[PDB]
Amino acid sequence: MTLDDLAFDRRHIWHPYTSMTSPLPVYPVVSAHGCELSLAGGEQLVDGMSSWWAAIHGYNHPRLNAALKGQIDQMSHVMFGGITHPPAVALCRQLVAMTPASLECVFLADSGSVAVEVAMKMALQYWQAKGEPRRRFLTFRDNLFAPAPQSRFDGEWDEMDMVPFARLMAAHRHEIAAVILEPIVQGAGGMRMYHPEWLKRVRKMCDREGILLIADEIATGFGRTGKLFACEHAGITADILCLGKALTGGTMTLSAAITTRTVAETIPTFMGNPLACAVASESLRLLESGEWQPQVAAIEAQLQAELAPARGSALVADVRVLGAIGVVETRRPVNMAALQRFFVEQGVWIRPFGRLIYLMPPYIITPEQLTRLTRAVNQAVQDETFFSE
Amino acid sequence: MTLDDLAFDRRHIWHPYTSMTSPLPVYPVVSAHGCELSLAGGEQLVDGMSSWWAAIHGYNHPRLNAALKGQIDQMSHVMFGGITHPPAVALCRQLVAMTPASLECVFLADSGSVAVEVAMKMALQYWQAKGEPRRRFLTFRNLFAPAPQSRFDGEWDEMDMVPFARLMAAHRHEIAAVILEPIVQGAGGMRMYHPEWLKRVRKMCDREGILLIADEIATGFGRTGKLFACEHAGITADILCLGKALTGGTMTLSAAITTRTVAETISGPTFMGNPLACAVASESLRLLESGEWQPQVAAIEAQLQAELAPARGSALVADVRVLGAIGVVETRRPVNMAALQRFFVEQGVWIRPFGRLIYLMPPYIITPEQLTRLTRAVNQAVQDETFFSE
Ligand code: NA
Ligand code: NA
Repeated sequence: MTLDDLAFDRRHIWHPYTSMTSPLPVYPVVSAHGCELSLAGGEQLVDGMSSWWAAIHGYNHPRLNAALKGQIDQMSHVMFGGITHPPAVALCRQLVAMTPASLECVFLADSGSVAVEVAMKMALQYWQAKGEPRRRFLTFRDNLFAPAPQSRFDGEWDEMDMVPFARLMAAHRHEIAAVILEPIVQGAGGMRMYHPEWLKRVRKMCDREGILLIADEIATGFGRTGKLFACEHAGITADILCLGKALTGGTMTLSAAITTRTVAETIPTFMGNPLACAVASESLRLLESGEWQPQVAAIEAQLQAELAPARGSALVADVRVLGAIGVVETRRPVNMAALQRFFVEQGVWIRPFGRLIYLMPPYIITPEQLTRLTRAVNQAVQDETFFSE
Repeated sequence: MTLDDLAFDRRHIWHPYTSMTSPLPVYPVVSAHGCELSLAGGEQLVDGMSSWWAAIHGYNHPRLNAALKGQIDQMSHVMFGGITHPPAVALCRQLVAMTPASLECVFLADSGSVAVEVAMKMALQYWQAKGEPRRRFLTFRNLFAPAPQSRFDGEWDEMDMVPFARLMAAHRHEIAAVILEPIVQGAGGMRMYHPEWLKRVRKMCDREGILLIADEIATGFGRTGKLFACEHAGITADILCLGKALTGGTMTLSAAITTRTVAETISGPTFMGNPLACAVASESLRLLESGEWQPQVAAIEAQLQAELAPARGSALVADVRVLGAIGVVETRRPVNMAALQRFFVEQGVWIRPFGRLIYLMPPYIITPEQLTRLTRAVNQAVQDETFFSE
């Protein structure tokens, strides 16, 4: 990477959540290995982000690499219209086998958002097919927005938390096609965390009304909260389960909606992409050993222990840990340039956002690597200069 | 592929535009090379579909393979938030250089539909920032203008634009953008519109300050005989959407490219900027830099025109329309999908019809003899009433 390359990127390449008139500095990553990113200048960074959830096996994994290369040798891609192929069948067999018995029909898609859109369309066609059309969705913050439950996710449950959902349900039961939620951890909602009893109660209220439950586990799935699927924290199963990110080991995009036979019965170039299916199958094979379970429990326990002192910082509003996820929510938004520089100069890759400094490291991270991550977070939230007003 | 694999696919795996209670038969493909697909039984099929547009360089292409493997050796993926990397820069350099000078800010995305959604969100934020929030889009069949009736390759009747001009003027303060596919409607029944229509849209958008979004996810990268189909009208969009043939049909990636004025007025996504997809897209574009796609596509077009022309004489054919490496036979009655698909496979060709459409969009590397197999099969098909419902 050259100085001109960085000028070109700055002037011509959009990055997430940044402007093009006043972009923030970006760091040139040229390669990656293990739990580390290699900068163009040669600096190594301990990754604390898993490239946002997905890179649970780390970077440059030999088995993911070999799966990709082996599929390339046969075919990178063929259309799925009127055609099926070994990678799609192998992947769907794994997805059906590893999910609860009732989840058995797989709709492959490119991206997480498309799999959620597909789930919602399934819910629309379900009710249309049943002679009872329903067009509204209920989600948590003409759609219906219920507030988040207040009870601390790892503490005691107050039944009063369900009143706004219950009253919305009582008022609109017959118009609601589906409830859509992320189980426990709100990867799309400020990394907030909800009590599992809330999820248990939503499932029961849906059961009572015949309403479909759509679980978005694109962020939570595949072991990240300490359960293979985060729905397990409440003991419930969704009618439609949406999956992605760690599905491919974070090598390339792929997603899936898995539903029941009752939904499926009552019911374009890259759909089923062989290359992505082959690497996702290898990513799932890595999970089959069960090693992710003591890995994530060890990460969870270290995160609890090394982030607990952040609760003592006047700038910290909350610390919340679940599985291989540690969130420090601050009282004031971060100074993005200054704080990101500090992290890189400390040899760690941690990408904060607004009032959030959070860790979601790859499952293969070492204790010492993780301590580097939590050390930097604790140092950050003790200094005002890393925070605007 | 085993019988149990087929039974598992049928019972548990959705395919595009098919039911789950009564799926049509699907054919097991296990590998692909050149311009051919290899079925589990060893049969080779000549591909006429490019896996829907994108596989313009054919299958198992050595340069595309080496690009992918070379990137895997460095990294398959890293996030794009706070980070840039050599593959994203190399691809965006190519996309900026190969497009008109006004198109210079690249937003990379996962899939075709996301690039269009990003373009529309750009248009919304463009007007929101100018204190003039506009929320509606005008497309051709939201405001829907009648598709222009002038035959795409024939004479122009400017009366085609009167309904559009009426709608645009009546709603000029609600319209954030016109969205269209240039000439060929890959998402509109493979219909084809006159370039003068596209020229007039651009000029009307200019007078009103309305953004023009060109979806070239299907038409882009030489398919219509021009590098971008906008060239048939001599116009440039405010936002250009690209995908499919971007990666050589190896894996999904898309982009929305806009002007500096759009980008300035405006001013996590795990897989945005994916190094692996950018690396193979760069090599796909490198393959086009020789310009060899031009006479390849011109030869395909002339062979399509000649070998599809007799189908116009078939009582079952309403229209034949050919542009670049696209040949469309629109029938008067919809096809019997199972029986017609079996006939194509038995003939050794992969042609995937839909409703009243039997169409060809072969890889650019297809030989004359391979392509004649495709056109002969189509001509045989539309002379036989057995392949059509009522
Ligand atoms: Na299952
Ligand atoms: Na350009």
